[PDB]
Amino acid sequence: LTFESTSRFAEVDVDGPLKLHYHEAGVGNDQTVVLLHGGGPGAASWTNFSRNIAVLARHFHVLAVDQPGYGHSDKRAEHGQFNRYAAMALKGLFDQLGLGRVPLVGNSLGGGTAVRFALDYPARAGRLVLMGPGGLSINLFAPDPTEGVKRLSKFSVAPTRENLEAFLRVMVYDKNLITPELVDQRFALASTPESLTATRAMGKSFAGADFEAGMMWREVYRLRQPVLLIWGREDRVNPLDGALVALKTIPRAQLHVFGQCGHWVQVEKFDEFNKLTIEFLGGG
Amino acid sequence: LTFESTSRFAEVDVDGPLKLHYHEAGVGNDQTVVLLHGGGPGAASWTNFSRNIAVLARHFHVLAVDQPGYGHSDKRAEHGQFNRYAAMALKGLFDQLGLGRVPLVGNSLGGGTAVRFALDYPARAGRLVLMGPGGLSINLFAPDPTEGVKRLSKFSVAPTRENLEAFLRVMVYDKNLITPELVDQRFALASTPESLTATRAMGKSFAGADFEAGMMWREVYRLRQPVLLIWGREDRVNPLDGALVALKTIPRAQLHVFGQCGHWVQVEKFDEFNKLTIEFLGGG
Amino acid sequence: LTFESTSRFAEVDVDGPLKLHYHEAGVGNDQTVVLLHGGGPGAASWTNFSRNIAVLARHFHVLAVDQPGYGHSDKRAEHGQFNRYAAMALKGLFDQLGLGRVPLVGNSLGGGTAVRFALDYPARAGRLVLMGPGGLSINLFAPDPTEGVKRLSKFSVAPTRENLEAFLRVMVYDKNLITPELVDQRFALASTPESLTATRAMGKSFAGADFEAGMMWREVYRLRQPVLLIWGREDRVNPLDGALVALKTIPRAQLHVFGQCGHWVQVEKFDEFNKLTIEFLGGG
Amino acid sequence: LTFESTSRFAEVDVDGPLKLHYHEAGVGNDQTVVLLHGGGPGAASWTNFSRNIAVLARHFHVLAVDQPGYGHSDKRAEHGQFNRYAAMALKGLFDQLGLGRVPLVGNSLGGGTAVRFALDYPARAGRLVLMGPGGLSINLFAPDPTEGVKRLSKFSVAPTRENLEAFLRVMVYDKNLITPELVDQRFALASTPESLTATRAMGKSFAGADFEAGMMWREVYRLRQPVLLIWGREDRVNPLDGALVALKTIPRAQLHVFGQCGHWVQVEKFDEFNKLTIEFLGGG
Ligand SMILES: O=C(O)c1cc(Cl)c(O)c(Cl)c1
Ligand SMILES: O=C(O)c1cc(Cl)c(O)c(Cl)c1
Repeated sequence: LTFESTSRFAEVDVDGPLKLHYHEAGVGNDQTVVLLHGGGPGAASWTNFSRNIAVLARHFHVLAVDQPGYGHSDKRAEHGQFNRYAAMALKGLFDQLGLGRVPLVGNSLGGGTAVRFALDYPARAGRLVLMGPGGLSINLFAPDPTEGVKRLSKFSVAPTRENLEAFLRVMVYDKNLITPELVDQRFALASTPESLTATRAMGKSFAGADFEAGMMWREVYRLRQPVLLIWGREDRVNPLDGALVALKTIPRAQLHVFGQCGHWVQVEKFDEFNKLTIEFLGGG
Repeated sequence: LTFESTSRFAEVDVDGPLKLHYHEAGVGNDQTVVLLHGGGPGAASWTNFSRNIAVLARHFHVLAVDQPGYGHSDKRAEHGQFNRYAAMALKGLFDQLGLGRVPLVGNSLGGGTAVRFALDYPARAGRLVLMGPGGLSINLFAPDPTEGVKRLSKFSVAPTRENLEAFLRVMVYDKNLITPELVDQRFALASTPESLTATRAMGKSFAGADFEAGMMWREVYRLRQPVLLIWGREDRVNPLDGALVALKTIPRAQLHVFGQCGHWVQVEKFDEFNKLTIEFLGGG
Repeated sequence: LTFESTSRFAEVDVDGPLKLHYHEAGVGNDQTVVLLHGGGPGAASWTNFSRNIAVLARHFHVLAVDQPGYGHSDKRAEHGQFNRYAAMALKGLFDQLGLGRVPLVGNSLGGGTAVRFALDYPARAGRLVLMGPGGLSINLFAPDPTEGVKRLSKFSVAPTRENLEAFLRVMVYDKNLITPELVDQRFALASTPESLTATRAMGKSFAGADFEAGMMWREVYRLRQPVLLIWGREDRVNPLDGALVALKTIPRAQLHVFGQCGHWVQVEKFDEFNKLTIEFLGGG
Repeated sequence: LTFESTSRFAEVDVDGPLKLHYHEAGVGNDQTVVLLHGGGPGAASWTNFSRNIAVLARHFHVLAVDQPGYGHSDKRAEHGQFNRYAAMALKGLFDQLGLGRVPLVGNSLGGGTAVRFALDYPARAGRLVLMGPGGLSINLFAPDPTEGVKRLSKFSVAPTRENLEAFLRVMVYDKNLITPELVDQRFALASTPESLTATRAMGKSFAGADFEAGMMWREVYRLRQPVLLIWGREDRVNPLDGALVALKTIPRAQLHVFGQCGHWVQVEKFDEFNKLTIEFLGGG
């Protein structure tokens, strides 16, 4: 189970050909599960879910998809509301792979994509597990933009190694996780011109007329599946107060909060996160 | 595994002899776990934990203790702050049974007793699992007394079957759980003179000078063990806003919230509650 | 300044003729303010604002409007989502009176009407003062229905005097405000066949396909005017946790909370409310 | 009404001689109010309350006290828990001036001092007005340290002008209030060796064994006076979630929140704050 052995590609149609990179594992397994990664600079499926994919693949057929704008998937210079854009791409990949209704696991940005998908194609998504998700979160107490978003914007404006490190440090409770190796690797991926293309495309997408499609906290009362919200108590990007509207309005919701954990739950609490996910998705 | 096969007694010293009733199960098992029940009228260990004891006893040596004032344990007519009183009784039973440091599972009132115990004898308590606990909860938004406490007080004033049923109905999300059999059984236990003695003793205990010992939300920042807080989103006795101070100030806390669940999590979500407990307490 | 002297009527069109009763005062004053009353059974403009109209009329041209179903306005037996229904009637009265952009003061159900009006006719509403408003509030921690709502429901099913008194008693912090005279006066008004028709009409209106129009917490981010939210800390109908979404998403919001005050802010803290309102609305 | 005309000094005893600087105004007025300033580096009574003292002195006898470590009061290099230290100095000045029970207005760090004083000398403090107070606030959703606190820390380690400007910029919603003149004036005061000694003194004071005295959210349930909490919705130092415990547990509490306002309420909303304060304190 490595990057190379699990690597796959597919071409879907979202206003034209779009190349999606993804990782496939646990192919002999019955239940199919899609993982959607968070949206930092240099973020991709493999680095996001490295402490989780092997474990989940003993029970599930795992599909960890690099979202458009990330990893080795297409980095267009223009797109609409990002979660709708990515959800369309996922709709394409589902139909291609012949998937019917499949549970979604998404953190941060990918959580928003999972949610945006589940609202746009209700019959296609089963249970959702969502770690500090964007979109359905609305910070009732934290002034926006939060510290983490501020630091991300600062990197988008001035893409230096120092700025990138500052941003990664508010991602976690244990700052020792932020090693020189991790910063160098994230920075290399993030400072390529295509990635910079993807960052401008994201920035321009915010001025879009379809901004309302990103405010998914207005819509999640319609979700009929069970939804497991997972949060780090010390999350500085999407703080804990952001969970309240979803927890209240999603009929079959559950919330799990870990203390001494930041934005990257699937890394800082990989083990507890793996079991909660396996158990919630039915054990396989 | 029945009431009768698991039944035991012990005599401890809390200002004199005090008889504690309790249930013992899974005796061949290594890890010892104490269950502390909630504090409704007619409440006891067996009816509280009936959907949980068998399952927990496959992994643990389970001790479900009837608290003084409840079940077949002593119903004194006078006592101090209840959680301290009960925690002293538990200290006595621990020493008698030769228990060292043991994890505590308590709902509602018993959660308060578990917490009061863990603060008073730090070396004696391990991990805590606490379902909608009193004591460490402080309702930041719900005006006090809450609906459930009001209905309990109304029964204490006028102990009729109708009042008892009204109280039991705000205990659960699914009201079908409130059957005529359950009301008749709770009412029979609750309307005996000894139980009525216990209710006055509880009421008089509130006027005590040691009331501060019940405000455990002022003290829980001192807990060093991991604590799992479990809550029903629709809890009408100890509402969800009551969890926030504990979740924030207890260093190694975790919170799990179930939607479509009321005050009796261990009953309405027995299965999910059993697994979370087993997993959190180390699998046995 | 009496009921009869301030009484006025107007006939507007909302799917047919509709008679609106309302009170006019301070006609010599420069600035017009519309008061929209709270929605208990037997409630009307004059009763709701009695400790308020005289004081407000020294600074403002006051129009205190009986909402359809209340006081002497038409009590239809069937209608759609109530706040949109009531806002349509209000829109009609505005055109009739040649009003431009006018500030609205709404208590409870009236608050929802005031807000619904401001969303549906953006150019017609200025500053809002809203006391424990329905509609834009969403109770993030309190389970629905709340205790106050339940009592109202009990009354709709069994409209006895005991039930009305019990409902009014969860309306206020200081229960002495609930005098037998007040109960008797409300019960006289509330038990008329016309009033009970209007009460069932409201209840059936909840099963409507236009329910989304009642969930205004999804829309108030679009409000551009300053909004003053006033809330009593011990409000058992629309609890304080209901204020968070509006406070966060309305750009020019402000919140005032009174301790030792319930749902009836304008009565229990009439003085502080009057001063807060006058100043917020520009001194007049 | 100038700095020099209102300047006064007094010498009190807190483990030795201590010189307190303070400003006195409205001496002809009936009612005495003590203002306690906020605690940035280079902060003092006159600067904190400038848009406020003149207006307040028309109604009240105003005493705006430089807290030890600030302005022209003694800047010791070592002290215990700061609010208790500052309250002891205040207690001394009260006895010196023959004050009875006096209302306190405290901003931020001053708010904590005002509160700590009211708990330690119950008979000496009346009504409190508290703007984004430290101490009784506990941030239930925001991870500590907050963004504002972090910036202050950055300055203590590296007291450059860039760092001071960055700190003042998270103090306010409208950043235009941070003029180069203001930064220059604060930096002049804040970079003196005496000011930096006082700043380190504060930091070392946190490692103290008397830390519990700083956790006033455990104690304010004992406050019997009316307390007005004033908060800015975009406060990034003591965020709005910090108000909940005090608002709930102080029996005669009230809360006012301003949208489009940061940590410096008395500056950014000077007018609304002045009127709110004057009225709350009895018109004088
Ligand atoms: O405004 C009120 O008093 C009110 C209105 C409605 Cl629709 C309601 O259900 C309740 Cl409990 C109160
Ligand atoms: O009052 C303030 O401005 C203040 C006081 C302290 Cl002790 C502090 O750490 C910060 Cl960030 C601000």
